[PDB]
Amino acid sequence: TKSTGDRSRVISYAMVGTMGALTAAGAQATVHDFLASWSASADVLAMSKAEVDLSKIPEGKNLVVKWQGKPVFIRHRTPEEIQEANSVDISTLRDPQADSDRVQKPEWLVMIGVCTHLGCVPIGEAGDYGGWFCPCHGSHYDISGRIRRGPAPLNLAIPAYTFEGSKIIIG
Amino acid sequence: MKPVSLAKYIQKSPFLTKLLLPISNAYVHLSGYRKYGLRYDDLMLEENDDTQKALSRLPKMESYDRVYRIRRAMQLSIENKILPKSEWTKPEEDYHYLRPVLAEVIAERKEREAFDALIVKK
Amino acid sequence: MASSTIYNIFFRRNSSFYATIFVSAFFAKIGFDVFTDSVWKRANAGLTWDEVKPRFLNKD
Amino acid sequence: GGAAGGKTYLGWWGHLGGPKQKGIITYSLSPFQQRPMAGFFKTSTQNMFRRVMTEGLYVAIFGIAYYIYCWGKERNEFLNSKHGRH
Amino acid sequence: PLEKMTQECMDAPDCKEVKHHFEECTARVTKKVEQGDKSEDCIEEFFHLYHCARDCADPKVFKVLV
Amino acid sequence: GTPKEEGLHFIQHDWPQSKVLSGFDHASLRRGFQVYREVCSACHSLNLIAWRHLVGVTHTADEAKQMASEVEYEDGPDDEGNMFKRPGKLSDFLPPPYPNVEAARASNNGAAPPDLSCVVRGRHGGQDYIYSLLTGYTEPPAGVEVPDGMNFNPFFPGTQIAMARPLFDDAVEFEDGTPATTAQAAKDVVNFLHWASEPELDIRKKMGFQVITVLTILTALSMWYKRFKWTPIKNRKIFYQRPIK
Amino acid sequence: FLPPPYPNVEAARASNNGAAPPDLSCVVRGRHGGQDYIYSLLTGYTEPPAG
Amino acid sequence: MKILKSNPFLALANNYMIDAPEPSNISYFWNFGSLLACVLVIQIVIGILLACFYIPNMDLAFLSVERIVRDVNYGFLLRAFHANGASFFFIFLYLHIGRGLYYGSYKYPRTMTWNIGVIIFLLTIITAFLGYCLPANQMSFWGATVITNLLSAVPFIGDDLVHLLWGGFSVSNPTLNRFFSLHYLMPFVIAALSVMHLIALHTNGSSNPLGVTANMDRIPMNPYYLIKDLITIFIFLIGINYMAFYNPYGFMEPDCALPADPLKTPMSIVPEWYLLPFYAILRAIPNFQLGVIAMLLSILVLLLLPLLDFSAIRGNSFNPFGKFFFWTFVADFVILAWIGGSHPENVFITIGAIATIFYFSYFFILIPVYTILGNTLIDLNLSSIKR
Amino acid sequence: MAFYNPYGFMEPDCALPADPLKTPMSIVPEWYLLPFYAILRAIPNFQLG
Amino acid sequence: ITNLLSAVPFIGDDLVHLLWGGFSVSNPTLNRFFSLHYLMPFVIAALS
Amino acid sequence: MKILKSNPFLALANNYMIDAPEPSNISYFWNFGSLLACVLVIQIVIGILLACFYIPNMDLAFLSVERIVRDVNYGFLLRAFHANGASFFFIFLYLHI
Ligand SMILES: CCCCCCCCCCCCCCCC(=O)OC[C@H](COP(=O)([O-])OCC[N+](C)(C)C)OC(=O)CCCCCCCCCCCCCCC
Ligand SMILES: CCCCCCCCCCCCCCCC(=O)OC[C@H](COP(=O)([O-])OCC[N+](C)(C)C)OC(=O)CCCCCCCCCCCCCCC
Ligand SMILES: CCCCCCCCCCCCCCCC(=O)OC[C@H](COP(=O)(O)OCCN)OC(=O)CCCCCCCCCCCCCCC
Ligand code: HEM
Ligand code: HEM
Ligand code: HEM
Ligand code: HEM
Ligand code: FES
Repeated sequence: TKSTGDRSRVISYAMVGTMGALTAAGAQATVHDFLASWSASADVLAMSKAEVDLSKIPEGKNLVVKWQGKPVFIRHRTPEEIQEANSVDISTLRDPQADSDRVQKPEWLVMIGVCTHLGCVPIGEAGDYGGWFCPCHGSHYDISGRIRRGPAPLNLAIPAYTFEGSKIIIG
Repeated sequence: MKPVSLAKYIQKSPFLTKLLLPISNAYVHLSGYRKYGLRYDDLMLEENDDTQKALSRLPKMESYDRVYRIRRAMQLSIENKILPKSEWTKPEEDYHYLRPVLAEVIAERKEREAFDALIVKK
Repeated sequence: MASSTIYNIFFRRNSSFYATIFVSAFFAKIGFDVFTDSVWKRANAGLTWDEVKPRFLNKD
Repeated sequence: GGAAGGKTYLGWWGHLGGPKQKGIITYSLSPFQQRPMAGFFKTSTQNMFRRVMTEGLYVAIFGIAYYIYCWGKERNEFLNSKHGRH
Repeated sequence: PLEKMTQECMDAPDCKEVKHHFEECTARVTKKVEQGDKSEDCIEEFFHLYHCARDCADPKVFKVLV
Repeated sequence: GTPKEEGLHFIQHDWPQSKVLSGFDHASLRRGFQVYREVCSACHSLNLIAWRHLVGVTHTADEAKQMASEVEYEDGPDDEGNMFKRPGKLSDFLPPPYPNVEAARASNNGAAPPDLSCVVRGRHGGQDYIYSLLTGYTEPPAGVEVPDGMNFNPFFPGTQIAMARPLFDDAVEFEDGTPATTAQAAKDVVNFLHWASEPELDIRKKMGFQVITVLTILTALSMWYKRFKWTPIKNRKIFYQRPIK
Repeated sequence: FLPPPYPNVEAARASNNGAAPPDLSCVVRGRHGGQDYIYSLLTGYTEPPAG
Repeated sequence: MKILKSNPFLALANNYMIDAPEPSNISYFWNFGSLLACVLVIQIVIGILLACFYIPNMDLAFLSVERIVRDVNYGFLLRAFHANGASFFFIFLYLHIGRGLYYGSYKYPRTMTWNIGVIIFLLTIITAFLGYCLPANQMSFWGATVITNLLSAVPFIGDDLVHLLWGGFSVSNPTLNRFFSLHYLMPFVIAALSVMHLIALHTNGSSNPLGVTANMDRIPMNPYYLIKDLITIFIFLIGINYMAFYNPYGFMEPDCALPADPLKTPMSIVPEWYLLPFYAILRAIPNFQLGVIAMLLSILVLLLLPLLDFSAIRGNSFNPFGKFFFWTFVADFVILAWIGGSHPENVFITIGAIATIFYFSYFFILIPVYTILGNTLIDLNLSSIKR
Repeated sequence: MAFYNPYGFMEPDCALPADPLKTPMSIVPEWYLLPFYAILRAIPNFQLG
Repeated sequence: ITNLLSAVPFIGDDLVHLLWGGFSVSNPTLNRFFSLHYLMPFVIAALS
Repeated sequence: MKILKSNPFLALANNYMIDAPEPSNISYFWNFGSLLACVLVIQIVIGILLACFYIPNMDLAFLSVERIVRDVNYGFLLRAFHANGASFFFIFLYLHI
């Protein structure tokens, strides 16, 4: 060693430590990149979203669009349906939900349009309560979208849509 | 089975021996086990009963010298070097220190290889 | 001081050794990322989409 | 414990199956005292030079293989031409 | 751009012998096909001459195609 | 066999993607995409490149969406069955020009225009062969003839290709104002096709450099440590004291 | 295969109000009772009771 | 007694990886087994990952592979690593076989290890074919059609076996389903046979370049040979990463990026490069049954080696004739591969026939003759030295 | 069991194609995992279950 | 059953999406399940 | 020495199947380990064949199973045997536990 002790030991341990540090740095990237292939691919991501242009639906009209296989209706409620929908007592519903918090904008009502009882396509602008009506099992959904009578257990589902000007993105 | 070298057949004719001596000298120089100091008889395989028995009938000094030779050869082969030109195995020390014992053991084994096959011709 | 303190702190117990290894790896990843990003950016001069945007986009 | 196995040639430490040794002395040094990469370039260069000199011709004469490759390729290309079908 | 340079190296002094061979062929083949025979062509000589011309022309015009 | 039935060897070029550290020249990519759309999309098909594959490479999101909104696609059943049409979206593939192989064969004599998604990687020569093919339509030599509908191209195997000369002078007007000739357009479209073959070149070449550097450093350190640890064996001394009886 | 009366499920839904005639290939094995349930359903149409 | 020598599983690990006597002068050519194990592990993991995105059918396999390439997150790494590792596997296998052949490791007491290795080689060759036939490109379709038709050479039940393997009358959905199902199973059998390989080897230990007994000098494997293999591992990694990140389709022919058209016959129907010499041997013989017989024998002849070496020495370190003839055979093997790769033209037929003749002569005529000659020359010179 | 009653261990709601809108009356796993499902539904809380 | 992974405090509701390979039970889920079901019995045999 | 006690593979087989000291009064409830092993072997062998006709895709998985059941030669045997063996595995597992 041509020198004193306690010096080559430090050098060798430093080389080993650099070895280990670089090996761990490589292994982390290897594992993360080779396991990230299990996440959502581009093809699946491209189908995730859905766009609806609300400018083509005037007040008191319905547009049916597709979103992940579940149709979702939009309705531009006039202040009338807004005010009777807010008038109903929450606790009197079969499934108690309000309406002020049920829609981000009270002039726009967007719900997932499948029968909550056995998964059928209801007909809108009908029923005893003036909303969506399911002739598959003879049940009626109110104008606000909730269930009033019939074999449907719970209310209609609400999508996680976001508003951007005149275009709404569903997803 | 076993090596079938036919040098005995060649040695019957002195013409062939005289012709082939330089070729044999060149071949033994080319094989190059002397560069490690080994004898030719250290390279034969020892994994059967005959050789393992023969190695137990060697004089003690011969066994110790063989052990030293093999250890030195291995230590040389570890670091990829050879002995200098003055320590190479001379032809005088390259004799057969294992062939007679192995031949005796093989003869004893062959001796028994006959009584079992014995038949009565009547 | 000298080289004894370095051994005493880092390479004395196994636990400190492993902790130093892991922290050094964590910082070395970022260092190599920065170095390769700089090298790649200086390698491609004038032939990237963000560089060539003002030759196509603005004249619409 | 388990069973008496067959006849092998390794054993383990202590009973390695080798011959009886006598009068052998071995020295060494601690790896933390010796300087690594000492006598490396000289020894490696000498060993490589010796290896090239001695086992060189056993490999060099890959020599006729390249020539037969080149001749075969050239002749095959020549025979697939206008003057090769005459 | 490329066709012009190809035509220049078609007659530049670096492919003169292959150009001469191509001309000799074309003369012979035109005469033979005029007589009536239809069993000879020199796509091979055209191949050689075209490769020479392209070797000349392509790199010296690919550096301007920006 | 005979070179007439094998095709003349292609011409070697130099491209930005050939360098060890360089990637892609994106202006040439946009020019090649324009040339393909306006001269090639009539007969060939590229049904493996989506509209979303272009945003960030040769177009932005708004430009890609506006371009894709022009074309029309079929959009499944609705209510009482039926098959309606819809404007294009940002997740649809490029529209093929022909419905099936039979229609494509019928339209262009009896030849089927091959799909161009992976034609650069599927040809012996790469970009060079395609570029030499597009700019190799010469007058037939002496002694050879061409049947009706067949064209002469030495680079094509057999020197007979059933594709009339696709590119001509000033066929397209590039946005940047480059003088569009046959050679420049051919080079740009070859670059675009090569991008379409392997669209991940930039990222792959970027990570390869860092991986190689780290591996080199680790290899050097490993060699040094191996040299260090094996010292007490490579430097032994053996002495034989002869056992005198 | 035997011809399906409708080209897709949506046409079937449109024709028969809002219902959807289930496929009969594997219905017997997929109902709680099988043959007995199917036969009883076929032969069990009666006028409703009062109320 | 320490824990590592007491607990069963830890003792199993220790007896094979930590405490195991080894020859003290084994060169760098003894590391290829660890490289083979690492490559096999990489292949198993990568194949398991790739099986989560592949649909085995005629009309969906190629599209699934393309979707893997350009849509799945980091799919290009997966596919390139699988292909390049499968290519490197045969390189390391050939190097392992060459190491075993040069130093005469087939001799006793390691014959069982040699036979197990030969069986593993055959299994690996079979596994490679099914693996490459999956993407259903042009060469995969046509090469599978050509190769699976070789089963008709057996007398009796000739075309019946071909129909049973095809699951129909031509390469279609069922045969791809069969091939995908079988390609998953074979690597596990290969791993089990590798475990058997190691357990058969461990009973007697490794050899050394010198060729003499190594019982006098031994060192444990734990500190020394666990660090001599790291260099080879890192070198292999640096070799494979360059291919995966700068030339992924390196060993890959141009005709392997097109859909399988069953109407256009390609100009050349060739398998992957690592199977080329056996294809050349098969194509050399004009007869049909003789062709498949010779192709099988070209790999089955490695079992006849132990009873063909009449040499008192064990290896080629001290065998002047062996060193020459080994490299001659290697050159002949390379020539065979080159001939098999190219077209079956005029002169190439003669060259391939001559190369095949030499390949089958080397194993059957040259070895005994030169071993006997070396033994005779050495014995004569030693006998004629005292007088 | 395989020659005289193959679907004898099988619930009747398994001979129908999966309709992602048809909600079944009862959602249960196979019989050999039933006790753990019973244990899971007992606890009113979610994570505790 | 797959929704039970949401009980994890921090990375909950993300492991579920990673396992699903999307937003609901679709083609990638079936592919992954087939591959894992093929793989696991050999591990079980080794454990036995 | 006997060959079964000498060859390493035959020694491994012998030490676990041929000559293994066992208690002399174990009842019939100690017979379920072999049953479990045989059931597992049957499951693996049958599943290898079952994987030869299955297409792993949500849109096309049920029709593949139906084709296995009613179109392949003796496919119903394969399907029923796989399902019923998977069921019997848990019965024998519970008995073992
Ligand atoms: C399944 C879990 C994997 C397994 C993940 C964990 C296992 C790591 C794999 C390598 C294991 C190497 C074991 C070597 C024996 C050992 O543990 O000793 C610790 C050595 C230093 O030991 P030393 O040389 O004797 O000095 C110590 C001096 N004292 C403190 C005692 C006074 O210090 C070291 O050995 C540091 C080695 C590098 C540690 C950094 C992590 C890098 C490995 C993880 C990332 C790569 C994973 C690759 C997997 C193929
Ligand atoms: C996550 C992947 C890696 C996960 C971690 C991977 C590494 C796991 C530990 C390494 C492998 C297990 C150790 C094997 C050797 C061993 O048994 O050491 C135990 C020693 C005593 O062993 P001994 O030297 O033989 O002395 C006892 C001899 N008597 C007195 C009994 C006769 O007793 C001791 O002093 C230490 C006992 C510790 C036993 C293991 C505890 C489990 C590890 C806890 C986590 C450690 C921190 C991990 C940080 C990364
Ligand atoms: C657990 C077992 C495997 C791990 C241990 C293997 C040994 C690793 C040794 C060091 C090699 C990597 C050093 C470079 C690190 C780096 O820089 O990678 C950088 C790149 C990504 O860069 P980025 O996205 O972070 O850029 C950030 C942008 N700003 O990653 C990669 O190229 C992928 C990893 C490839 C490395 C080859 C690994 C070969 C092992 C077999 C394949 C894996 C088997 C399956 C594993 C589940
Ligand atoms: C020694 C082991 C193995 C070898 C030699 C091997 C070899 C190959 C080869 C050569 C290919 C062709 C790839 C291409 O041409 O692009 C391939 C493809 C494939 N292999 Fe393997 N493989 C092995 C292990 C495995 C394992 C264990 C699995 C599954 C668990 C697997 C699954 C696949 C799949 C799904 C493909 C098709 C994907 C593709 O071709 O891109 N392989 N294999
Ligand atoms: C996956 C495949 C393989 C694995 C995992 C494997 C494993 C190993 C390992 C680690 C060694 C020790 C290194 C050595 O001695 O060279 C070894 C030795 C050996 N292998 Fe392999 N091997 C494989 C393939 C083969 C093949 C294909 C053959 C022969 C055709 C073979 C024949 C041998 C022989 C004869 C030895 C003993 C060499 C000696 O002791 O000198 N192996 N095997
Ligand atoms: C699943 C839960 C399991 C548990 C808790 C378990 C535990 C045990 C225990 C404690 C014993 C020793 C009993 C005694 O000596 O009195 C035993 C024996 C045995 N086990 Fe298991 N084991 C299980 C599964 C398996 C499996 C899956 C296999 C084979 C595939 C297996 C094969 C065996 C065998 C062959 C024996 C010895 C013979 C016998 O007891 O029948 N066991 N097991
Ligand atoms: C190599 C081993 C195995 C393979 C390749 C395999 C493969 C398969 C395949 C392809 C299916 C689909 C059945 C269909 O399409 O109709 C299936 C179903 C099934 N497997 Fe396996 N399996 C294996 C082992 C096992 C094991 C060890 C178990 C349980 C311990 C098991 C339990 C089941 C069950 C419960 C089903 C569903 C039953 C049904 O489809 O009716 N399998 N398996
Ligand atoms: S969908 Fe069931 S009654 Fe409305």
